[PDB]
Amino acid sequence: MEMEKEFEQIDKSGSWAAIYQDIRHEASDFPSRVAKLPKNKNRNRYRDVSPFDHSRIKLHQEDNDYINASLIKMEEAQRSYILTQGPLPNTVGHFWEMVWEQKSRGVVMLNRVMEKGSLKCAQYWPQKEEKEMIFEDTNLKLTLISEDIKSYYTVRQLELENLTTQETREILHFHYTTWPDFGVPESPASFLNFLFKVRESGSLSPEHGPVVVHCSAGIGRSGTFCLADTCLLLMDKRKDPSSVDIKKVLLEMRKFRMGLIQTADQLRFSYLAVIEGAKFIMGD
Ligand SMILES: Cc1cccc(Nc2ncnc3c2cnn3C)c1
Ligand SMILES: Cc1cccc(Nc2ncnc3c2cnn3C)c1
Repeated sequence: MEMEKEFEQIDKSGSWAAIYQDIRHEASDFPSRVAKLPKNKNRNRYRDVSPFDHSRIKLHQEDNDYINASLIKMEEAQRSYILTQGPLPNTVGHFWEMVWEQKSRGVVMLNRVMEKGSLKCAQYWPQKEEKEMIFEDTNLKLTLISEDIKSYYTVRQLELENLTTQETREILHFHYTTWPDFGVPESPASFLNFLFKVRESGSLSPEHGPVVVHCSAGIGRSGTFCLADTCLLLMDKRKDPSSVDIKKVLLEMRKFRMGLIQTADQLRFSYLAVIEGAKFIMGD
């Protein structure tokens, strides 16, 4: 079926939970043996969210190459993404090592450091220009260059220096600051505006390594971001945009990381975002 009318048919019939459970039943199951080794227990935030072995990102290190991060490679859309958990106190150096080694231009953050009164990820970037951060375990230096605070999101320019080679690179930090502690946003308008700002920066384009995107576990809000982006790109590329099937795209992405889209409310929000986004692209 088309998307917008499949949407109203699920609303009127109140069957979002059944649709979402079907997706969960059909989703791929691949091994995640490296994630479960005892030496990696303090590298995982949640015991039930792990990268598959076949798609995990490997650190260029001979001691321990593990990070909780996955490469989502979308062949028809010609887009790749790295989805990862929010960094932990003992993995902030690994996080920036990955950014460096994978040649990423941008980092997309969809959570606040504290939500619901608890810490959802480490404070992994500097908050003042004159107070830079050094990660001694991976030999990197990170400096805040500039910050632009807007009503729904903040963009930061960061400098990452490999202290071994003295090479430097500019990284863009796109921080969506207004996702509610509970539920999903009422309108997709600010989330779509944010997605378009990431696109306009070059961070999603083939001349760079894959964008790094995270929330707390790296599957819920993060899944919504890449699902909406890929569906909108396919609607631009194909002769028949109504042929784009969001459930099929989501199942393809779940071949590469488990659990993407965590609730039936997040599934409905993803439909809403793609539907509204397709009107703004055109040709409008
Ligand atoms: C606040 C912020 C966030 C992200 C990127 C940038 N970059 C720039 N922002 C404004 N003017 C700029 C540049 C680079 N060159 N020039 C001339 C700034
Ligand atoms: C926030 C951000 C990140 C990355 C790229 C950009 N690009 C620009 N955004 C706005 N005006 C711009 C440019 C480049 N030239 N000029 C004149 C902005």
